[PDB]
Amino acid sequence: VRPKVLMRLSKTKKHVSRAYGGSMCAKCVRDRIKRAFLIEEQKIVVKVLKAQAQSQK
Amino acid sequence: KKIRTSPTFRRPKTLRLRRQPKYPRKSAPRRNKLDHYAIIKFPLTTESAMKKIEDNNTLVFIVDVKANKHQIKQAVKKLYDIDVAKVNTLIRPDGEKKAYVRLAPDYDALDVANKIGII
Amino acid sequence: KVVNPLFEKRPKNFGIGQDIQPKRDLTRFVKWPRYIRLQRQRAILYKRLKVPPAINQFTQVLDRQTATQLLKLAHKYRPETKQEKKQRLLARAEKKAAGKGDVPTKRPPVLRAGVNTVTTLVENKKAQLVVIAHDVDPIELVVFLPALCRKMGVPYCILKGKARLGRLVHRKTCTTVAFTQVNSEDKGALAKLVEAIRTNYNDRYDEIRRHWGGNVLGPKSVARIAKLEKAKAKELATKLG
Amino acid sequence: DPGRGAPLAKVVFRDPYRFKKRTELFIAAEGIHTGQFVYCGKKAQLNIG
RNA sequence: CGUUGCCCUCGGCCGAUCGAAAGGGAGUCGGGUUCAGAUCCCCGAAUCCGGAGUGGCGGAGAUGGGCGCCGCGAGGCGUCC
RNA sequence: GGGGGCGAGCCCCGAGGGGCUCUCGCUUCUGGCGCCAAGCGCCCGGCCGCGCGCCGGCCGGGCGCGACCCGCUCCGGGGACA
Ligand SMILES: [Mg+2]
Ligand SMILES: [Zn+2]
Repeated sequence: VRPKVLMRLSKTKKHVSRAYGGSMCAKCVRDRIKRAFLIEEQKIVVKVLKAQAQSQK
Repeated sequence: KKIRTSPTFRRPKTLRLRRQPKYPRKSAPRRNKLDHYAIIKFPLTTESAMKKIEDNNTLVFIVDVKANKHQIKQAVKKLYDIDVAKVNTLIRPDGEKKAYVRLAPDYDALDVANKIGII
Repeated sequence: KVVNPLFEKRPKNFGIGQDIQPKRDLTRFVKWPRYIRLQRQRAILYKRLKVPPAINQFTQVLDRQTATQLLKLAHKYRPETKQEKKQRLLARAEKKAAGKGDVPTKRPPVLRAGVNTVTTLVENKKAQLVVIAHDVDPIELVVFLPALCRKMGVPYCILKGKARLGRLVHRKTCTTVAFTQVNSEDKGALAKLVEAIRTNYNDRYDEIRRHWGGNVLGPKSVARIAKLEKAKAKELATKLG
Repeated sequence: DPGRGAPLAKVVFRDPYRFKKRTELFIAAEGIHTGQFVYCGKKAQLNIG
């Protein structure tokens, strides 16, 4: 609906009950989620390989 | 020992005072010339308005073109111990702001008309 | 125990491309307004350009112990202020028709103020010590004065602060300040000061007249030039010697 | 871009002082694609775009 | 509780301003009525925007669960989250 | 200019370490997130308990480090020629 109608409407209408809801699609949410988790996981892994390389030297 | 965070240098916000004038410029303030009276010039007694009186519970007036609807509703109201529902202006092709003035149901329009002088 | 285990560290990295820099002081790189930026990069020009000796001679300013000593002496002969002046009149008017009015009494001695007063009393040799300010705003006012002093055999010195010179007398600034007379009780003092001034100014006036004083670069330049020299030294010093 | 036989490319960095996502417009190197990182600086790796 | 005075604190913008009765731009429709006006007057149905203090009212928030007594039992109180 | 040190080149070295030279100011597998301080350190106001209160508790604040020091042109690039 035309934008200056959202003034009227009830919240519920305008968004959706999820994270990120009403801004972004669910598909791209469920790929942030698992991306970010998969990123950080490597950072942790690399931090471990760094720490082992410090202890070795 | 107070650092400069951001590289800009905005004008420093100063003090600035209210006027404490040593004398008032115009001696007395002006008296308004758009009173309960001279806002409303006179009624219309035109077949139109006389039909509009009996039928629509209105009056009709010619008004000073400087008037709002707010001014007419409170001008009328003062002069005729009357309570208005809704004022409704137009400007005649002439220089006259003609207000149509609906009166609130409890008061009649024909009655008041006779009271003021028209009919 | 005291201790919660919740409290972590959570330490930020201010790297590059890393958790965003903290708001460090930036005075160095502030874009100042025109009036500031100018007033700085005058001081540079003074430092950077070749300043001729007779504008430099005002850099050699009096050193702390001495100037304070000087101002301790002056404080005696700070000229009669407002009110005081009225009080001196009022007492004279009463005494005229009451109990013998002589009239002139004996007027005491004081400091002398503006260049023009001084400069008559440096041609005259009325003064025994002149004090000039270093930071007089349009210099031309006070350029000759040291060269004039030294000719007339007048001890002269350059105080820091045309203001604090001007606070002897009771005005915003003053370029000059001159003692014509002093009381016998404060005589010796003046003379102990004068002699130490003329050792410092008059008596070496040739050196001062010769001595220019700008022509010093941005340290940013200098430190590059010295680096090149340390490169030129290591090319021909550690090899042979 | 109209009036231009290149394409341009909206390239988004992050601002390293303010928390803010600044964006630029580069002239596209041929063989750029979207969701492609664009490193840049003295220590930028020598690859395209 | 307001209102203001001062002090601190925070605050990028981006150019004052003007420029569309066809671009953008919330929200009115049915019937009736005049010699000449009607999405504007009358009747009747609506609607947006702005305001709402002392908050005008409901409803949401939120009225659980544990233990300990007393009570035939519905339950009542004590005390914990 | 120093600190810092994972380290590399050199010099010293008593193998603990120190100095000079480089190095970084520490981010490259993913269409993610990233600001308004955690951490330590030192101070004070009120209230409470021990009572010797810069002892202990409860509430509420301030500074420093964290985010080295000093500086004369914001940064470059021309430039006594344009
Ligand atoms: Mg406009
Ligand atoms: Zn998507």
